[PDB]
Amino acid sequence: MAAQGFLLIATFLLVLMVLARPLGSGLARLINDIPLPGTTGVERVLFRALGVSDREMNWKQYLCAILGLNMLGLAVLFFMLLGQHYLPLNPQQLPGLSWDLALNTAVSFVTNTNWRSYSGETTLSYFSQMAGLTVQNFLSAASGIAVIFALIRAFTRQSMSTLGNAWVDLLRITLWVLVPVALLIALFFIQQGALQNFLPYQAVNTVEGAQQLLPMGPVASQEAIKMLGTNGGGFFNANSSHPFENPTALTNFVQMLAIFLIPTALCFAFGEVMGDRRQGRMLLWAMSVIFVICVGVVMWAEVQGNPHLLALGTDSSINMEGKESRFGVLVSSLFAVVTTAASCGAVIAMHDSFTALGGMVPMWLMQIGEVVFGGVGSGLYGMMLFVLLAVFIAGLMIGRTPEYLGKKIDVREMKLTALAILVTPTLVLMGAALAMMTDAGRSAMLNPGPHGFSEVLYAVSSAANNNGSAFAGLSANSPFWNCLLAFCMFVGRFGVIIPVMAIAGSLVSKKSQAASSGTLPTHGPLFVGLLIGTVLLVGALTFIPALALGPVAEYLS
Amino acid sequence: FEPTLVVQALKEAVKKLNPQAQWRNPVMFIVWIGSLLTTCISIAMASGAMPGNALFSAAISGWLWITVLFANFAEALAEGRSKAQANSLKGVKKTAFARKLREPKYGAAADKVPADQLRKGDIVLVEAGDIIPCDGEVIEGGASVDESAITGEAAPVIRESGGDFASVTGGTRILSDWLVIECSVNPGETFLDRMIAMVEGAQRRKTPNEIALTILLIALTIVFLLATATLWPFSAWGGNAVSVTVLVALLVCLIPTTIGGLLSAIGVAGMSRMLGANVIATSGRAVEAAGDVDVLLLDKTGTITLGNRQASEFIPAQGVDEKTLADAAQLASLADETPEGRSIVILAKQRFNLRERDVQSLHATFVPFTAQSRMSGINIDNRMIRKGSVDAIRRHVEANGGHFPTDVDQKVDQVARQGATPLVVVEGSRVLGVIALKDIVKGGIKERFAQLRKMGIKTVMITGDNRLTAAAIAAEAGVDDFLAEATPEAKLALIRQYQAEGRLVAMTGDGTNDAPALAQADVAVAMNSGTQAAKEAGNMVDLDSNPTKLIEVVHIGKQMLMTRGSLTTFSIANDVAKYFAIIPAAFAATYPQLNALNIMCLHSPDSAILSAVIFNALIIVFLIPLALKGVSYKPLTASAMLRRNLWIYGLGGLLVPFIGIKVIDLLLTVCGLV
Amino acid sequence: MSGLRPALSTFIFLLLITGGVYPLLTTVLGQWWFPWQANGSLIREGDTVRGSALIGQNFTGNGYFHGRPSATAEMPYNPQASGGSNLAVSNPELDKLIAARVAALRAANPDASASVPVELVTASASGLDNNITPQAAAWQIPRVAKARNLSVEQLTQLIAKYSQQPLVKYIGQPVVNIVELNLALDKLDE
Amino acid sequence: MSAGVITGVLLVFLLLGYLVYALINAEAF
Ligand SMILES: CCCCCCCC/C=C/CCCCCCCC(=O)OC[C@H](COP(=O)(O)OCCN)OC(=O)CCCCCCCCCCCCCCC
Ligand code: BEF
Ligand SMILES: [K+]
Ligand SMILES: [K+]
Ligand SMILES: [Mg+2]
Repeated sequence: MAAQGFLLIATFLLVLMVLARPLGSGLARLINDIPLPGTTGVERVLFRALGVSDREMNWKQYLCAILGLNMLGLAVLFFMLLGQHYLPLNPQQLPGLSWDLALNTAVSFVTNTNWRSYSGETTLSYFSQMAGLTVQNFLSAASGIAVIFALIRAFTRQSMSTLGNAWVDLLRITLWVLVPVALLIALFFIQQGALQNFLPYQAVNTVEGAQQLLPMGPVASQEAIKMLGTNGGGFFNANSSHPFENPTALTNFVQMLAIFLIPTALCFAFGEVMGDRRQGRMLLWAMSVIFVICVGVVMWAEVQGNPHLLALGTDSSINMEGKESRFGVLVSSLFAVVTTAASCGAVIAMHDSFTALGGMVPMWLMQIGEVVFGGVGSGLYGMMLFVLLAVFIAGLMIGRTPEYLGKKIDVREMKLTALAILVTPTLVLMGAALAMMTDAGRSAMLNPGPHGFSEVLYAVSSAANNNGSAFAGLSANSPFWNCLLAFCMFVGRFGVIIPVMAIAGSLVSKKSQAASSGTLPTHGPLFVGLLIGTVLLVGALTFIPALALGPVAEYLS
Repeated sequence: FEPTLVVQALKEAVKKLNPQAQWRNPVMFIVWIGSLLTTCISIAMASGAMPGNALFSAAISGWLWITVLFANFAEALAEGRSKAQANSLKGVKKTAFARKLREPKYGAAADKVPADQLRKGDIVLVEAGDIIPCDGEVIEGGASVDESAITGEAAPVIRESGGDFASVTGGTRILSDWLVIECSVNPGETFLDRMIAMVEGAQRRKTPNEIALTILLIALTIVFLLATATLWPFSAWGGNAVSVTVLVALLVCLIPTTIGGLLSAIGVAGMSRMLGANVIATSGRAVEAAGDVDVLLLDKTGTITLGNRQASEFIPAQGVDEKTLADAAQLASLADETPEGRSIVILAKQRFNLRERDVQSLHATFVPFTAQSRMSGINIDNRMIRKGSVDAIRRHVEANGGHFPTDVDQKVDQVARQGATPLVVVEGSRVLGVIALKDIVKGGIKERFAQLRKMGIKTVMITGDNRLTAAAIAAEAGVDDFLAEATPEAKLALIRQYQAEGRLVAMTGDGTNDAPALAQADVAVAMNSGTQAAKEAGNMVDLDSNPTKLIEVVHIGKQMLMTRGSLTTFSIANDVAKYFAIIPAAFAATYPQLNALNIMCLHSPDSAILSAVIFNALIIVFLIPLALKGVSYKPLTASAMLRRNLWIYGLGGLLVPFIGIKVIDLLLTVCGLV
Repeated sequence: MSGLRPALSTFIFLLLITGGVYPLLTTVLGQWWFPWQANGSLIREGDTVRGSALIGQNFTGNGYFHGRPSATAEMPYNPQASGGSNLAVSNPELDKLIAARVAALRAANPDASASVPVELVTASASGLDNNITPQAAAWQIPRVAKARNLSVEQLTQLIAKYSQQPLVKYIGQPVVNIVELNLALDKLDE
Repeated sequence: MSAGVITGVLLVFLLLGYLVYALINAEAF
């Protein structure tokens, strides 16, 4: 069953490139402030009505606009969740959430994490889901795509001061990209079996004498947008394995595509906006080598599986303990790697029941910063931080001045890049240390041994990197855990966004110079290797002791 | 490095072990903290306050102390005497004195008191030789002040009372005869105090490579700090934990000490190469700064031109028998000792045959510069020859009665426009012509400045002399710009302007008016003929005393940039690999299973950590013999050079950790120390 | 410039557009085109609902095809508390469970092979898994045939009728829909 | 909470603050 694994990976990547190459042209038209084909009078009337008459923004104004939108959304979603026993569309008269749970949910959704420490079937009420969580899916996804628009504009604009309007970027992104694609995906899912209705919960009487109560929310719209904008916030408790969210295998394949769609499109668009396609294909090569190697390792680990099964009486030792029989073990492995690399967080299988290496690979992919087809918009500017770092280090080891895409990089950007690269690992290590030193923090673990520590580490790693997925054995619904993870999510997200805007504001004002002897081409196998080395070595030099006492300890046990 | 310099560096190292001075070096400060913690743990174990082995923590403290002490020592030599000192200016200010003059007129006494006792309104008295105490305005008498610390030109200028030339300064030595100064500034702010404050009080920046490498150091240190610190809660979860001494020792073992020592390895190797190329450098950063300079500021008098304005040509008047003019000039400027008089004598004697007449046994009488008639010369039997400027001779001739000609007026005009300092010779009357005194460029300079323009280095030529001369010399030499009549603060402001744009500046001067500017520039080459104030302010003396020594300095600087690059690759790879070779030995205590991760089969955590400290020390010590050896200085593309560095250095750096720690540990266990 | 007017207008307009119009449009189109999938895909035996064709129930009889374990909160196969048991591979309670499940399966099917399929012995990811591969559902045709008095040929053709291969071989597995399989197994014997 | 763990946490936080301050002022250091 290696031919099947190879064919699965090959078909995934092939269809992905085919679908994403055409969309990259559209995103390039958006980054060049050009209106899309048929939307230029609609756009005029809409902007005049909203009072967004075009007037550019420097980096301070752009950053403040994004942060203001996010804080307004946070306040609205918080208060909405607290008072959901007054709002309509509540068939089961559920009560309003707590203060700690509402705070964690608001912070998580607003920062594109979608960390779930509750159960959606018995907590939220068709209006928190509809007019809250999915509105934040659209808004957080567009905030992330806009920051990267500003950074590409900084790279391609010669001696300017303004990075373009932020409100127009948000409106264009949302209306012209995220809503139509999401509508088509949602209609497909509903065709395959997913739900879309506002009915009360259905009362079933089983073939035998038993009873059942089926939940009946509007699942498909939130499914579509969650996948498309790499949010990953499930409608139910079991995230994306519920038979009402992932009805068949075709929907699972289309979800795997949707996740990796806009990341890849943004890479093709970045290449097209500089006029040099090699620049973009270099990022796609670096990201793809890591993704393929990780997928192969996870697949091998799972197909080896649980050694005790074949001794207790079973017929094969494959690990089928936290996996749906609708998808294989190869598909669940591929999806585990896809979601953890893509900073999506939607889980098609229980990551806690994976083997030791199986569970180790997604965790490490989360911990290296999610710079392998990372989150929508977030992955690309994370990878650009690492590209600036690699360019600096290469300049250092040849003795000449650093230079990327013509513009010369100075030490103010190096200071900002270092701080940006060092914010997420500090939150991970510090938060896990505090969690493991307090009874409250380390009473949530379900499993004994080093796997408990692996659970705690994976949870704070997911929250600090805005991933969202978890081992789910961690009973992390308490004031301590809610507050800890809220702090981690908030600081990670925005303490990374801020240095990126600073770097963009510092680069937009330079002017692309001419070739010299300190200009090493940033394509070809040499720079791909240098960039992979940088990423993997930072990740290892930080998370090796933490991963030697968790996954490796249990594996070697 | 002769003996005295090594002992001075050793004392400066021990002195810099103070925490208030070690604080400015992150990596070495963390090693300092760790050394202190380990010595304290060892004392607490020896006394019986804690349980454990006290001689293993004592051995780790002792080796961390050696690492810190040698790091401070190497930094002492490389950058210990790199600052701009004002010891000569201060010595002139402190050993000064002057004579208060009761009854302000000349006919009074002279109370010799220090120069700090004077204040506004006092009436000082100075005579030939003494150094003018402080500022003021002459009231009685006139003399020739030697204002070569201010302007630069070593030609005496006449200072007298009444007119405009009456303001004197403190420090310039009087030469001709008496004058009664009256101070004009409280002892606080004279000119000498101003420039002593300009010299010390001007800081040199750090190059961009230094800042980049420092940011990388701090990033790696934060990474390793987080890892090894948070190791304790994670390991204490699973039952037994990681010891405390093991924790601090692991921390001070992992951090990049090789990268910290690289700046001093390149410093010392650069200074050695410079000395090899006949330049005495005192700062190691100066060599890499020379490696990437963009401007070159140049003095005129002393640096480009010989600096004493020898004689060039004779220019007689109408039918005055030029041979007679040359004979008169020769016999007149005979007794003189200043280079200009001897130069007139040499020119006349080698341009005509007059050997017979030169002798100092004859009865003639030499009239020296009186500063009251402003003309020297000689009186021979029934003869009277006088050499002097145009206006002094005009007065003398007019007083006698002889009508001054008109040809000399235009002639001296023309000589002045040429860019010289005209004189006049007179045998009692009937002025015998002009003798231009133009200053001669040193040598083959036009070629070298063309090379400097090709390398991509702009060439300004600052000056303290009039524009006519700065223009003529800038033309003949072949520089780009020039700034005539620039006091020291002007030169310093120009340097700050040029180096505020980001680019580096490389001033090359020799005088005492260059010390401000030389103290602020990045590459400050001071001519070996320059004053002691110049040689102390700069950061490399040029024993050839040639302006165009920068063309070899920038070569050695480019080569030290290639070396610094390859050694940076080696350092980074050595650190990243030592992390992997060391850290597997911090898990043997928590889970026995993780023994499988001990790939080198090191004996135990204690032995591994002791091997790591020993290896850290030996690598910093051996880094300097690596820089001295150098690399192949070929011109390579960016990519080709990066790939070559990776192959040879980055991979040698990868293998040195593992083999080095393993052999060190093998020696420990074989010797029995464990 | 977090200008209050463009900020509050942008947020309110996007709120309405992505909160009301998009859900409502998707609901109207779904209910118009695909009204059976969008309303749950329920099975109706008159006026009573026998369950979705996607959710799967806790069959425990001896003439029924059984699925995988569930490990949902209150009772097995509870749609209100979905979520699988997150027991790791190194947790000894997982082995404690698997040994007992294998013993019970060998006791209930004493006429088939002694190597229990892995699907039947280990819980699913949602605890609501309605599917088991044809081989795992063909391992228990002896028991169901004896209980029902059918033949192995009738029962294997029945299982064949309810299998559902994926589009291409390597994106999923061929699976059986147990709820409808058992409803039809009832309707067969009137 | 204890004496050893509290002292260690204080020291680690002081070192992290010092390193981040030295990384922002890289010229002086
Ligand atoms: C054991 C423990 C493991 C610890 C690891 C630490 C190792 C550090 C340095 C050692 C590297 C040894 C490299 C030896 C390999 C020789 C390189 C070579 O020859 O390049 C071969 C070809 C060229 O292709 P081309 O056609 O010739 O060029 C056509 C132009 N486009 O591609 C390549 O793979 C280039 C591969 C280069 C990879 C370099 C990765 C190191 C990056 C350093 C990052 C450190 C930063 C610190 C993090 C904060
Ligand atoms: F010595 Be220069 F002329 F100032
Ligand atoms: K996410
Ligand atoms: K989730
Ligand atoms: Mg001079």
